Amino acid sequence: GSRKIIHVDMDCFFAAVEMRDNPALRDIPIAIGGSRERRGVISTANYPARKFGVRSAMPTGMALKLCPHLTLLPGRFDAYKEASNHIREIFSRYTSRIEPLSLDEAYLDVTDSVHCHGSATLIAQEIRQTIFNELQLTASAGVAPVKFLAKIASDMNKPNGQFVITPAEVPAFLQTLPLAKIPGVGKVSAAKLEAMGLRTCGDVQKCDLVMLLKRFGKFGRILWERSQGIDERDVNSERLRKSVGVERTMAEDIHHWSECEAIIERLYPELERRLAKVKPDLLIARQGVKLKFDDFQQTTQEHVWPRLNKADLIATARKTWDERRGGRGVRLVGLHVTLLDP
DNA sequence: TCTAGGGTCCTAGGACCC
DNA sequence: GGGTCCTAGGACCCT
Ligand SMILES: [Mg+2]
Ligand SMILES: [Mg+2]
Repeated sequence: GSRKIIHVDMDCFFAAVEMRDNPALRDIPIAIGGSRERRGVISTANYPARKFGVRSAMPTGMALKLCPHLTLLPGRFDAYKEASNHIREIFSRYTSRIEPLSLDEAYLDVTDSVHCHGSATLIAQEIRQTIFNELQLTASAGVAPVKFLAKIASDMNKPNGQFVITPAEVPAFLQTLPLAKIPGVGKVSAAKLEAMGLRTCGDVQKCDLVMLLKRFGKFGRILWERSQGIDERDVNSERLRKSVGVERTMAEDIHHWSECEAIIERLYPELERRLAKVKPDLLIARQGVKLKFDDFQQTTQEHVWPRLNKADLIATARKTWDERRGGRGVRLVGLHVTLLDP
């Protein structure tokens, strides 16, 4: 009953699309990200820029210190959504068992496939090709018996490559696998685990489940499972969107309510336009606001509300402003909607 | 160098329900 | 005391 799971992951997705559409960008360092003047960060970069140390989520001022000739791009999201829709349709030629995890990646369960003699390796290869055909972008892939190993595997032969982990290969692979490689083990978790002497899945294998449960709750059960290759999560294919948000970081912190209210006036029409694409009648479960202060503490206040409404968002932002600001500057204002359950 | 914007999921206290 | 809803915060994911 061993399953075949593929994780397909586009290479330097946003940047790859910009280079296809502007070949002048191919061999110089480029990045999609907000300018230093907009206090932006890097969304992604191409390999010429990564050579200098440019990475996703890095402050753009830092990316420019590392790479002074970096070419900053604003982003063409409809072009990325178009490429996303296209690779998802390519996935559909092979199976309906597709769980997209973001624009540029997905899990596929090809256990019950008989497309390439049932070879998940050859299916992944055929998918990466033809994606390169048809779209002129490259993808990488991982093949494993469970989700998280497949997702780790797709990173190991990036770019334009793939990696296959068989059941017989799982124990040696786990033994020295850093815990931070596990999707969902982030910086904070890895430091907590490091400070108790737990760096790798092999370290966690020597641990008692009861101890992991005491110290990490349900997450400790995830750690215990993942450190043994155990990951029973099914490829879904029926996941639905649950929220939509629109937020903006200003170039300068704002200090007056009038400024905050003016930001909301520009944010609201965008939130409405995006909700209306998915819920034309604007009916929702909750709506609310977000403020982030100059000390980077952030607060949200949100409440049951039946239908997108600008004045209530302004009013709610006003309360948040007056009540939780305590004289600090505000760097970000955000609007938010929680979608109805079905 | 100085910190985005799009999201999902988990936790947790009091309210409310029984 | 036990479910479940409401709400806020935070870790983490993607580019
Ligand atoms: Mg990618
Ligand atoms: Mg990806």
